[PDB]
This record gives sequence, C-alpha cells and structure tokens, in this order.
Amino acid sequence: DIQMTQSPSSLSASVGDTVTITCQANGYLNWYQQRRGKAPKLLIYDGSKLERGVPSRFSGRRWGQEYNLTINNLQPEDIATYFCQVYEFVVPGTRLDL
Amino acid sequence: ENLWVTVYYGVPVWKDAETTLFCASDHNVWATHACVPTDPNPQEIHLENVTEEFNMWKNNMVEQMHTDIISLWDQSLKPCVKLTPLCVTLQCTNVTNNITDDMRGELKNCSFNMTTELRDKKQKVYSLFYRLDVVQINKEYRLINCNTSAITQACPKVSFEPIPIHYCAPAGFAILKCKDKKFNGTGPCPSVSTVQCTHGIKPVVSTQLLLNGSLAEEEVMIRSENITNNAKNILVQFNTPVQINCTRPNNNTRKSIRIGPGQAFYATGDIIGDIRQAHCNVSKATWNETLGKVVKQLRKHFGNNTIIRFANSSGGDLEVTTHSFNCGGEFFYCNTSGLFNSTWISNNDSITLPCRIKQIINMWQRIGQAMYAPPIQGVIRCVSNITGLILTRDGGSTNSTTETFRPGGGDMRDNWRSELYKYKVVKIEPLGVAPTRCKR
Amino acid sequence: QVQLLQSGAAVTKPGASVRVSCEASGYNIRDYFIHWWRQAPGQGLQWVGWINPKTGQPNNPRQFQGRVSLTRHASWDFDTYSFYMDLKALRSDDTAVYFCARQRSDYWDFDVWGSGTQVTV
Amino acid sequence: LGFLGAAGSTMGAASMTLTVQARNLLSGPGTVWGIKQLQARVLAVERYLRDQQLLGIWGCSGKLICCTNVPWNSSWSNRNLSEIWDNMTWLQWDKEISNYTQIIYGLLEESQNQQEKNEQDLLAL
Amino acid sequence: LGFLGAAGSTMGAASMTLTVQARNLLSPGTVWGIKQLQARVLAVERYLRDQQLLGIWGCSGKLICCTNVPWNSSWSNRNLSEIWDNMTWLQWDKEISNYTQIIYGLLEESQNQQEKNEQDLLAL
Amino acid sequence: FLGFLGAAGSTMGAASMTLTVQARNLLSGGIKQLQARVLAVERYLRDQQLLGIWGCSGKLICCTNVPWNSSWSNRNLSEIWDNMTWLQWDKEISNYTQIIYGLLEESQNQQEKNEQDLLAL
Ligand SMILES: *[C@@H]1O[C@H](CO)[C@@H](O[C@@H]2O[C@H](CO)[C@@H](O[C@@H]3O[C@H](CO[C@H]4O[C@H](CO)[C@@H](O)[C@H](O)[C@@H]4O)[C@@H](O)[C@H](O[C@H]4O[C@H](CO)[C@@H](O)[C@H](O)[C@@H]4O)[C@@H]3O)[C@H](O)[C@H]2NC(C)=O)[C@H](O)[C@H]1NC(C)=O
Ligand SMILES: *[C@@H]1O[C@H](CO)[C@@H](O[C@@H]2O[C@H](CO)[C@@H](O[C@@H]3O[C@H](CO)[C@@H](O)[C@H](O)[C@@H]3O)[C@H](O)[C@H]2NC(C)=O)[C@H](O)[C@H]1NC(C)=O
Ligand SMILES: *[C@@H]1O[C@H](CO)[C@@H](O[C@@H]2O[C@H](CO)[C@@H](O[C@@H]3O[C@H](CO)[C@@H](O)[C@H](O)[C@@H]3O)[C@H](O)[C@H]2NC(C)=O)[C@H](O)[C@H]1NC(C)=O
Ligand SMILES: *[C@@H]1O[C@H](CO)[C@@H](O[C@@H]2O[C@H](CO)[C@@H](O)[C@H](O)[C@H]2NC(C)=O)[C@H](O)[C@H]1NC(C)=O
Ligand SMILES: *[C@@H]1O[C@H](CO)[C@@H](O[C@@H]2O[C@H](CO)[C@@H](O)[C@H](O)[C@H]2NC(C)=O)[C@H](O)[C@H]1NC(C)=O
Ligand SMILES: *[C@@H]1O[C@H](CO)[C@@H](O[C@@H]2O[C@H](CO)[C@@H](O)[C@H](O)[C@H]2NC(C)=O)[C@H](O)[C@H]1NC(C)=O
Ligand SMILES: *[C@@H]1O[C@H](CO)[C@@H](O[C@@H]2O[C@H](CO)[C@@H](O)[C@H](O)[C@H]2NC(C)=O)[C@H](O)[C@H]1NC(C)=O
Ligand SMILES: *[C@@H]1O[C@H](CO)[C@@H](O)[C@H](O)[C@H]1NC(C)=O
Ligand SMILES: *[C@@H]1O[C@H](CO)[C@@H](O)[C@H](O)[C@H]1NC(C)=O
Ligand SMILES: *[C@@H]1O[C@H](CO)[C@@H](O)[C@H](O)[C@H]1NC(C)=O
Ligand SMILES: *[C@@H]1O[C@H](CO)[C@@H](O)[C@H](O)[C@H]1NC(C)=O
Ligand SMILES: *[C@@H]1O[C@H](CO)[C@@H](O)[C@H](O)[C@H]1NC(C)=O
Ligand SMILES: *[C@@H]1O[C@H](CO)[C@@H](O)[C@H](O)[C@H]1NC(C)=O
Ligand SMILES: *[C@@H]1O[C@H](CO)[C@@H](O)[C@H](O)[C@H]1NC(C)=O
Ligand SMILES: *[C@@H]1O[C@H](CO)[C@@H](O)[C@H](O)[C@H]1NC(C)=O
Ligand SMILES: *[C@@H]1O[C@H](CO)[C@@H](O)[C@H](O)[C@H]1NC(C)=O
Ligand SMILES: *[C@@H]1O[C@H](CO)[C@@H](O)[C@H](O)[C@H]1NC(C)=O
Ligand SMILES: *[C@@H]1O[C@H](CO)[C@@H](O)[C@H](O)[C@H]1NC(C)=O
Ligand SMILES: *[C@@H]1O[C@H](CO)[C@@H](O)[C@H](O)[C@H]1NC(C)=O
Ligand SMILES: *[C@@H]1O[C@H](CO)[C@@H](O)[C@H](O)[C@H]1NC(C)=O
Repeated sequence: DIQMTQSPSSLSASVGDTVTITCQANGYLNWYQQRRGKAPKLLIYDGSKLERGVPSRFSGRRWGQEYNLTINNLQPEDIATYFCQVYEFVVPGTRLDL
Repeated sequence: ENLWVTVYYGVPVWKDAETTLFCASDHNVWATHACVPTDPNPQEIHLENVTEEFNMWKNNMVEQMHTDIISLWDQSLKPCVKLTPLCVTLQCTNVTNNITDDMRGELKNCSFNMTTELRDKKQKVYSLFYRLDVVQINKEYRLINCNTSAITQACPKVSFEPIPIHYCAPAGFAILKCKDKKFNGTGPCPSVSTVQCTHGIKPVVSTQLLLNGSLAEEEVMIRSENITNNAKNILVQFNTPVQINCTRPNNNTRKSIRIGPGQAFYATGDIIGDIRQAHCNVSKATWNETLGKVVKQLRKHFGNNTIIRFANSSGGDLEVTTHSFNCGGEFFYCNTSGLFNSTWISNNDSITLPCRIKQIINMWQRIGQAMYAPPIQGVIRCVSNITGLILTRDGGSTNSTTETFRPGGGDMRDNWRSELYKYKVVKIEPLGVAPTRCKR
Repeated sequence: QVQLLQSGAAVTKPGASVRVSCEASGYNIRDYFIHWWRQAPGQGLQWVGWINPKTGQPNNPRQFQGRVSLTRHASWDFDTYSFYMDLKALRSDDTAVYFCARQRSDYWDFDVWGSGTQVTV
Repeated sequence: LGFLGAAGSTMGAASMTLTVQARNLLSGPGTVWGIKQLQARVLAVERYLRDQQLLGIWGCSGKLICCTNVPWNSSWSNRNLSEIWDNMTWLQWDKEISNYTQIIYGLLEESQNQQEKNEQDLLAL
Repeated sequence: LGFLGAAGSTMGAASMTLTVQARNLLSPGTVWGIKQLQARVLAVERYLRDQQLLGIWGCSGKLICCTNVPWNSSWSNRNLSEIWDNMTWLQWDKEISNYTQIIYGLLEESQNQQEKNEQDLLAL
Repeated sequence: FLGFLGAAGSTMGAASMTLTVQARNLLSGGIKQLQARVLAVERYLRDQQLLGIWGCSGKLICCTNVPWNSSWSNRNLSEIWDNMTWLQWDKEISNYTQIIYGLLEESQNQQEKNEQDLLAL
C-alpha cells in the first residue's frame, strides 16, 4: 500500500535562498527534475545518495517517512519541476518560480 | 584483574565467505564420473542456541551453481558434431495429415542437398522439421538459427536427465542449513545445522513451474526479494506436489545422414502412426485448491480483502510465454493458459496443456551458440511433479482491490534459488584470543 | 556513452495503432530493465510498463492491459536494442508524451531517459 | 558434539572441543570441477599453513590452548571473567574484539620475539 | 640403509632409522603437468594431515613421543619382550588396523584434558 | 617497523630483531600460478621440516648442541655479529651448509634417543 504526499503545490523563491520540498512516502524514494516537459533527469537515488555529475546544490536527508530535498544557493538553472518517485508511482510535482 | 591473552586454536566461530564448492554425485550432461562419490550417510550436526542471518538473493552458491551447470552444458556439447552444412535452402511441404486447419504446419517435410563422405558429391535427402525450427525465405525455408548463430548437434548417447548433485564445501568451510520451517528467505534463523554436503539438487531447466524440487515441510511458502517491487520474481513452493503427465504421442522414427567423414546428422524420417499433438495433463481437483493455498498465502502479504487474479503470460520469448522443459531429451513448450486463469475473491478431469516441441534450443539465455537436440525413437512420456511456481505481479495502480499474477520468466537462477535457499557457506576462523588468569 | 534515442512525434486518428521506438546503445542492454512512462500535458508522470531485455517479458498495469504491447529487437552483436511500445485501441485521453527510461538497480533509479515521442490523438 | 557442535555453547564449554574443529580444517581445465577444486584445495592448505605459522610466531606451536605474557588491556573488553566464560559464546566474543584483533596479534608477536631474545641471552651466560 | 631399508629389520632397529622415512614424505598444458600438480597437492595434504595428527596428540615435532593413554589390553594381548626383537612393523600394523580410530580419539581427548589441566595449573 | 627485507643491509645485531617480518612474507599467497603457489608451499614445508628435524620446530632463534668447527670460519663473535651483514656471512659459509645441516640432524637424533632412554627408566 504505497502512499505519496507532496506538500508544496506551487513554489516561488529568490535566488540564493534555501528551499525544502517535502515528499512523504513509504519505500524507496528517488528525486527527479523535469524542465518544461522535456525529458527528466535523476537528481537523487535512494534517500540521500547523489548521482554522478549532479550539482552539489541538491542533497537529501531521511528521517521516518519524510524526505526534505535541501537545495541551497538557488541559481537560474534550478528553476524547474521537481518530483518524487517510489517504484511505479509518481505524484505530480511542484514548480519552482522566481 | 591480572588477565593475560590466551590463544585458542579451533574455536567454533565463522564468517561469510565465497569458495568453489565441489560436486558429489551418487553419460549424463552433468558428469557423474567427474564428481566424487558421495558419503553413504551424511552428517547433520544441529547447532543448538545458534541464530544465523541467512539471505537467499545474495547467496553465491546460486551463482556458482549456474556457472557450473552452464560449463557442464558446454563441456558436453564440445566433442559432438557441428551442423554447419545443414544451414542451406530447404524445400518444405506439409507432412500428409489430411487438413487439420490450424496446427497443420507444425511438422514440415523438408528436402535439401547435403554433403557426403566425399567432398565432391551431394545427396538429395529429406527430414521432418518443426515449424519453430524453420523460417520462410512459397516453399523455400531455412533453419531459424542460420543468421543468428551456429548449431552443434547434441550427442545422441548423452542423456539430458537430471542427476542429483550434492554441493560440498572444501576443508576449512562449513555449510549451514536453516532447518526452520516457515523461514521466508532472509534474516534470522534460530534452527541451524551444519552439513557436509547439500541435499540432492536435480538441475531441472524449467519456466513458470518448478519441477522435481523439494516439497517444503508445513505450508505453501512465497519468497520474493521485495514483495513491493514488481520486477522481482515471486518463488512459490508447494507443500504437496501437483502431478503432471507430459507426452509426445508421435512415434518419430530417427534416421542417420552422413554429412562428412565420421560425422552423422540424426533427422526425423517418418512418423509411424497418426500425427498427434504433444501435451501435458494436470489434475484439475488438485491444481485448484493448490491455487487456493497459494492465494491464501499471498493474501497475507497483499491484504485480506484483495481479489487475487491469475492470468497467463503477457509476452516475450517462447521460453517465457510457455512452460519450457525437457522430457526424455525432447524440449517441450506448453501453453499453460488454462492453468493460470482464475479469480479468487475473499470469502478425474484433467487440464490439457498443448505443447510445441522444438529442436533448435538456445539455452541459458545465450545468443551465439545453439544446440540441435536429436529426434527420439518411439513415444516419450514422463511423469514429473510440480513443486512450485515462478510468478510476477502486474504492479501499476495496485491501490484497487485487485492483484493480477502472471507466470514468470526463466532466468534459471530462480530455479537454483528454490533449492539452495536453506544453505549458506561460511568460513571457520579457528584462531581466537581470550583473557584468562594464566601466564607462560 | 549510454544513449536512448526515440522516434519522432506521430499523429494518428483514434483506433489506429502506433509504433514508438526506443534505441538503446552504449551500455550492456541486457542487465537493466527498460521502462516506459507517459506524461499528459499539465499532469504528472504515469507508468506504462517494463520489459526485460533478456527474456522479452512485459509487465503492464491493469489500466493498460490488452492495449499496450512492449517488444524488443536485437541487431547483430546486440550493441543496439530497439524497444517498441505499441498501443492498440487509441482514444482522446491518450494524447500524452512517451519516455523510455532505464532502471539500473533495485532502487528503480532511472538514470537515463529518452528524448520523448509526442503521440497526438 | 561433532563438528561445530559447541557453536552455541559458552566459551568455556566450547574450549573443551577444540579438537573436533581442528580436524575438520584439513579433511579435504581438463574438466569443469578439476582446476577450481584444486585451487580451492591449495587455498585451504595455504590458510592452514598461515594459521600454523601465526601460532608458531607467537610461541604457541603445537598447542590448542596456549598462555602468553601479553597483558589484557581493559580498553579491549571491560567485561570480567565470569561474564565471558559463562555468559557469552565464541561468535559474540569474536564480534566484540573484531577491531582489536590485529593489535593483539602484533603484541603477541612482539612479546614472543622479546621472550626468545631474553631466553637466548639467559642461555648464553 | 637408505629409504625404507629397515622395513625388514626389527622395530628397535628401525627406531633409530625413522628419520630417512620421515624425510622422504615431502620431496592442462601437458599430460604430465596437471597430474604432477595433483600428486604434489595430495602429498602435501597427506603430510600436513600426518603432522596435524601428531600435533593434536602433543607429539608435535618429535618422531618418538610418550602419551598418557594406557595401552588397553583389548587392542593386543602380547608381551613387550618379543615385540621389539622378533616382529616387524608391517605385521604389527596388520594386527591393529582395526582399532586405530578409537585409539586416536582417546589420544585427542587425553591431550585436551592435559592442556586443560596445564591451563588450570598455570592459572594459579 | 623497517618492513620486508629492511634490515638486510644492517648488521646482524639489528637484523635478528626483524626475523618475524621476513618469516611472515613466505606465505603471503592459471596452471603456472597454481604451480608457483604449490612450489612456494612445498618450499615452506621443506624449511619447516628441516627445522623440525633439528628440534628447532616453532622457534625462529634456536640454540643447538652442535659445536662450531673453527675450519668453517676463523673469525670471532664480535666481528661476525657487528661488522658484516647476513648476506656477506651467507657468501662466507656457502660451501659448509650441508655438513652443518647433517651435524644438526645427527645431534637432534642423539638427543631424542637419549630422551627416550631417560624417560623410560
Ligand atoms: C493468453 O491468453 C489470451 C486469451 O485470454 C491469448 O490471446 C489470444 O491470442 C491468440 C494468439 O493466436 C489470438 O488468436 C489470433 O488473434 C488474431 C486477432 O483475432 C481477432 O482480432 C480482432 C479482435 O478485436 C478482430 O477484429 C479480428 O476479426 C479477429 O477476430 C488473429 O490474427 C488470429 O487469427 C488469424 O490467424 C490464424 C493464424 O495465422 C489463422 O488460423 C486464422 O484463420 C486467422 O487468419 C488469431 O485468432 C486470440 O484472439 C487471443 N485472444 C484474446 C481473447 O485476445 C494469449 O495469446 C495468451 N498468451 C499466451 C502467452 O499464451
Ligand atoms: C523492501 O523494501 C522496503 C522499503 O521499500 C524495506 O523496508 C524497510 O523496513 C525496515 C524495517 O523492517 C526499515 O527500518 C526502519 O527504519 C526507520 C529508521 O528511521 C524506522 O521507521 C524504523 O525504526 C526501522 O528501523 C527500513 O528503513 C525500510 N527501508 C526503507 C527504504 O524504507 C524492506 O526491508 C525491503 N524488504 C526486503 C529487502 O526483503
Ligand atoms: C522429473 O522426474 C521424473 C522421475 O524421475 C522424470 O521422469 C522420468 O524420465 C525418464 C527420462 O525420460 C524416464 O525414463 C525413460 O522411460 C522409458 C521406459 O519407461 C523409456 O522410454 C526410456 O528408456 C527412459 O528410461 C522415466 O521413466 C521417468 N520416470 C517416470 C516415473 O515416469 C522426469 O523426466 C523429470 N522431469 C523433468 C526433468 O522435467
Ligand atoms: C516426405 O517427403 C518425401 C519426399 O520428399 C516422401 O518420400 C517419398 O514417399 C513416397 C510415398 O509413396 C515414396 O514412394 C517415394 O519413393 C519417397 N521419395 C523419396 C524418399 O525421395 C516421404 O514419404 C514424406 N514423409 C512423410 C510425409 O512423412
Ligand atoms: C534472422 O531472420 C529472422 C527471420 O527473418 C528475423 O526475424 C524477423 O526480423 C524482422 C526484422 O526485425 C521482424 O520484423 C520479424 O518479426 C522477425 N521475425 C521473427 C522474430 O519471427 C531475425 O531478426 C533475424 N536475426 C537477427 C537480425 O539477428
Ligand atoms: C512426486 O512428488 C512426491 C512427493 O515429494 C514424490 O513421491 C515420493 O517418492 C519417494 C521415492 O522417490 C517415496 O519414498 C515417497 O514416499 C513419495 N512421497 C509420497 C508422499 O508418497 C515423488 O518423488 C515426486 N516425483 C518426482 C520427483 O518425479
Ligand atoms: C494458448 O491457449 C489459448 C487458449 O487455450 C489460446 O488463445 C485463444 O483462447 C481463446 C479463449 O480464451 C480461444 O477462443 C482462441 O481460439 C484461442 N486462440 C487460438 C489461436 O486458438 C492461445 O492461442 C494459445 N497460445 C498459443 C498457441 O501460443
Ligand atoms: C503447407 O505448407 C505451405 C507451404 O508449402 C504453407 O504455406 C501452408 O501454410 C501449409 N498449410 C496448408 C494447410 O496448406
Ligand atoms: C539440390 O541439387 C539439385 C542439383 O541439380 C538442384 O537442382 C536442387 O535445386 C537442389 N535442391 C536444394 C533443396 O538445394
Ligand atoms: C521474513 O521476513 C521478515 C522481513 O521483515 C523478517 O523480519 C523475518 O525474520 C523473516 N522470517 C524469518 C523466519 O526469517
Ligand atoms: C498421471 O499419470 C498417472 C499414471 O502414471 C495417473 O495415476 C495420474 O492420475 C495422472 N495424473 C493426471 C492425469 O493428472
Ligand atoms: C477451487 O477450490 C476452492 C476452495 O475449495 C473453491 O472455492 C473454488 O470454487 C474451486 N474452484 C473451481 C472448482 O473452479
Ligand atoms: C480460462 O482460460 C482458459 C484458457 O484455455 C479457458 O479455456 C477457460 O474457459 C477460461 N476460464 C473461464 C472461467 O472463462
Ligand atoms: C513406434 O514404432 C515402432 C516401429 O518403428 C513400433 O515397434 C512401436 O510399437 C511404435 N510405438 C507406438 C505405436 O507407440
Ligand atoms: C542453550 O542455552 C541454555 C541457556 O540459555 C542452556 O541451558 C543450554 O544447555 C544451551 N544448549 C546448548 C549449549 O546446546
Ligand atoms: C569497533 O569498536 C567500536 C567501538 O570502538 C564498536 O562500536 C564497533 O562495534 C566495533 N566493531 C565491530 C565490527 O564490532
Ligand atoms: C631381516 O633383515 C635385517 C636387515 O634388513 C636383518 O638384520 C635381520 O637379521 C633379518 N632377519 C632374519 C630372520 O635374518
Ligand atoms: C578387526 O580386524 C581384524 C583384522 O582384519 C579382523 O580379523 C577382526 O574380525 C576385526 N574385529 C576385531 C573385534 O578384532
Ligand atoms: C646502514 O649503515 C649505517 C652506517 O652508519 C648504519 O647506521 C645503519 O644501521 C645501516 N643499516 C640500515 C638498515 O640503515
Ligand atoms: C666454497 O668452496 C668453493 C670451492 O669449491 C669456493 O669457490 C667458495 O668460495 C667457497 N665458499 C665459501 C668459503 O664460502
């Protein structure tokens, strides 16, 4: 019985501000980034582990069901859609803005 | 205090380790001569007060067993003849079988020129090839492998019958068996016992149904790496067997065709009698309530009000859409869509499965080396006992009260996992240092 | 050097089948499952199904069962693998974009996604 | 109790059956099984000889139970004698000192070298 | 006398010549290669098994060695006066080929008891 | 910790402290590799058998009853133990090795028969 819940439906932040996108779920959660309906990319595999080549701005932490996606020092590239995945289920994600 | 270090050699402590276990066995593809004789009376030392953390899926006995089985297959196929001349243009007509509508082309009477003992001469010969063995190039055909790989004909004297092979660890290593019943596949096991060799593990190459395996002890047991994941095949082990009677009712006379000096090609010459269809019979009153036990044990994992549906294979290769196996030397591929069609809501009749026979076999999922099983004289009939299933869940939006289970593909590591689930290999580290009052 | 090309966008009337192609190369294609994802415009991703490259076995949800077929074809030497997704009975709801992704582990980390194939109905 | 029978037994009760584990340490390409099993046998012989050389380097050659002059550092284990030889087993104890094994081995080697030197000087005079 | 020369000599005469037998116990690209390798591994394993058997009984590194186990008369009813003068080792092996296992087990148990007693004595 | 063969160029007085370092590295570990490992094991067993035949079993520094013949070397103790390394001394007793080994074997033989005569009074 997988469940997913993402708290920010809409999201606006200034450049240089730390943002936290909460996705509560049970099981192996991975974080991805989609820009303007173009192909996704894997930011975080498992709770915290970072993929090769990803910027160090993004990081993840695990405590209980919740995961935070602590991104620090937002830049012009970081404005995009961000979503969480457990196995086959993907919730519609937030959208960073300025 | 005044304690001092004392060295003890030969203390009972072990750690996880990987080693090349040897084979003990009580002509075959799996060489009985090459393996050492087994012990007449195996020793099972029960380790009281020992809890051991087993793991089915990271067990290296499965990988070593698979490598050994593949190498045995290759070693058996090495000295036998090569059928490179057989990849030629074949004029194929229908074997005289009235008009059966569908399934008429399952046997094709194909004529071809073959080489002789003399290189300068050829001979027009004929042979009966299955539909799955050939592909059209109106009457021109060729063997299906002629673009992908080359075939080696399996030696006729060599038999494909499984023999029970016991995997014994070398000196300095121990094999811990988890005697605990209802032990799923992983984690703690408080009933442990060391053995010299594992039980007789028949290497049975099968898909969708494990044949001639261990029959569990108490109840039907379901084991998967993670139940939540769909990609992980579910291994089901029955507590009672389901008998299956498989038969190839065609006589299938065999003929010898000299392809070269000292090389022969065994080819079906004539079916003596009515042309019939191979099949497998499963008892209906047994297979239902066997599925009942399986559903009762799946509802523990997936919830009490779930509707457990069983459906046939979604697609894929022939080895996976159909229960593939080897019966007496011929390779059967049975539909089994009548077995897996059910819907279970929480609240002397036989199932006949039509089997297609094949001769060009690409075993162990390998591409680049194919085998040609020779024909077998006379009718062949075998009685095997289904002791389990491989399954795959549908996944997707499982939030609804439905759970579709389809038969699973043949990796053949799942076949060895169902037999080596209780066994683990450990290395004994005899050296130890403890504190005691004594001094030199 | 892992690379998952996808076919161009296609337009077809309802009830006529498509053939979405995904060409995988640059890596050992056999050990990693290739999954399919479907994104309606202005909506989150949805799962279409995975296909084992070694055995060819599809697995699809009950929503897409009976319509979607996942197949795979191998060239000579198996360096390039063409994964095809075919939808049989099309409908106005199916107006989405299709990605082919590569699961790499038990984590279901989809390291490499395809460019996309806009199927318009 | 047979081979590895005293595994769940306490340390003291398992010190009486060191022989049954000592014997089973040494009780055991043209073909698929040939070269790999021969390599396994050579590896087993090498492991046994490394263990025997380690025993000989500490002065405990030919002895299943052997005492040494190395004091027991309290940092290695603060537990007393009664709760070691009557409460715990050998598996748990090996898990406890798994870090400190190498330091203890080095101290045993150093102590035996010092003892051999002292014995040689004493015998000389 | 050379290797195995005292096989016909009396037991006491061979007690002083045990060393030459003891020394001569250690010493597919080609048909000879792998077979010679297997023979060498077998010889090494046999020698180490013999040495381990010697060491478990407390007779490590010694050709001749007393033991605490009593010579139970059930194994042989014979007088020491004529065994060491009018008998050869092959015949002696032929008489007591049938109780070697229990004698070896008794030697193992006796040396384990002796080592435990030495540990207890050195404790205080 | 000088390391493996570190004391090879120092005098014997500092070289005898590091016997364990070179003793440990005699058992560090296709057909050719297997033959090399078997030969290494056989060489180690030959050395240990030679030690055990002289009664020096499990003893790096072992004192024996064999007298030192002056014909083997005319030098004195201080010159041997404080002027030359082990390599020079090995070069200096190259041809006298087998005689010393035989004398050690005979002396240990005499010792064991004497011990058996004494213990069986
Ligand atoms: C699991 O079980 C399911 C059933 O539950 C099986 O699905 C069946 O698969 C068989 C495969 O042979 C199908 O039979 C073939 O179907 C084709 C389609 O037939 C109809 O298609 C549409 C239906 O919407 C209609 O418009 C159309 O008029 C047809 O009525 C046909 O192409 C086939 O017939 C033709 O080919 C054969 C051989 O070439 C000739 O003999 C025929 O004369 C004809 O030319 C054929 O009938 C069958 O329809 C499927 N059933 C269902 C209910 O979908 C799965 O195959 C099975 N899976 C496994 C792995 O076993
Ligand atoms: C199958 O995968 C699931 C997750 O998809 C695994 O679930 C794991 O369950 C254990 C408990 O059995 C979890 O440990 C728990 O962690 C937290 C610590 O904050 C806390 O809730 C509990 O105290 C407990 O320690 C573990 O984290 C969890 N894993 C994940 C990723 O959520 C399950 O073990 C897998 N089963 C297999 C491989 O058989
Ligand atoms: C599972 O195990 C059963 C029982 O061992 C296997 O059935 C046996 O298969 C062999 C090989 O074909 C049969 O031997 C043959 O029998 C007839 C004479 O009866 C003859 O045609 C051949 O010369 C040959 O000897 C054997 O009779 C048969 N056993 C029984 C009880 O029928 C079965 O093949 C195994 N299933 C697998 C591996 O899938
Ligand atoms: C397969 O076809 C061959 C011909 O290619 C058949 O062989 C002929 O059979 C008839 C039967 O009346 C004989 O008179 C001919 O002499 C045969 N010709 C040959 C061998 O060249 C053969 O019977 C067919 N087999 C079947 C239908 O099972
Ligand atoms: C060898 O030849 C066979 C028969 O032509 C090929 O199988 C067909 O390949 C085409 C082209 O991709 C497909 O459209 C057909 O559906 C295939 N038929 C089957 C699988 O029955 C086969 O691909 C060739 N081998 C290769 C390319 O390795
Ligand atoms: C069929 O399954 C059953 C249950 O495991 C097996 O039948 C047993 O056969 C042995 C001899 O091999 C008998 O001693 C047992 O009594 C039988 N069991 C019962 C419950 O009667 C049989 O071996 C399986 N078939 C195979 C392996 O081909
Ligand atoms: C396997 O068997 C099934 C049924 O046994 C075949 O699928 C169709 O089944 C429906 C009923 O569900 C029948 O009305 C159709 O006639 C069956 N199709 C055919 C072609 O007979 C299925 O085709 C079989 N699979 C094979 C032969 O690969
Ligand atoms: C018989 O063989 C022909 C080729 O000669 C093939 O096309 C056909 O399908 C087969 N069946 C019938 C019924 O003619
Ligand atoms: C066999 O050889 C003959 C020789 O004349 C040729 O005409 C015929 O077409 C060949 N048949 C096949 C099946 O290759
Ligand atoms: C079955 O799996 C669960 C998974 O949480 C594990 O805790 C349990 O110990 C397993 N059962 C046995 C008998 O090992
Ligand atoms: C299988 O055949 C046996 C005889 O060999 C028979 O007793 C049994 O009932 C059959 N089982 C079926 C048809 O399911
Ligand atoms: C299978 O057995 C179950 C349990 O006895 C029963 O409810 C069900 O109706 C049976 N299914 C059949 C006869 O198809
Ligand atoms: C289940 O599928 C089989 C496939 O052969 C079919 O014969 C059978 O009628 C189906 N069962 C039901 C209840 O429709
Ligand atoms: C198969 O044919 C042979 C002759 O080739 C015959 O003796 C045998 O009885 C036949 N077997 C049957 C019809 O089962
Ligand atoms: C297991 O431990 C209990 C105490 O927990 C003890 O009484 C029993 O003898 C032990 N069993 C063994 C060592 O076989
Ligand atoms: C190593 O020692 C630390 C404390 O110093 C302890 O927590 C740890 O468990 C030890 N390691 C193992 C593998 O037991
Ligand atoms: C047996 O041979 C030895 C020498 O090998 C000799 O001393 C002895 O006298 C021989 N026995 C008899 C009865 O002459
Ligand atoms: C033991 O072996 C001897 C010699 O082979 C044989 O004659 C005898 O019957 C066996 N049993 C006993 C009790 O000595
Ligand atoms: C090398 O020679 C010097 C000369 O003074 C000496 O002190 C030193 O110990 C020798 N050995 C090493 C290993 O440095
Ligand atoms: C041993 O004698 C040989 C001559 O046979 C001589 O060349 C060699 O140097 C001598 N070795 C010594 C004295 O170490």
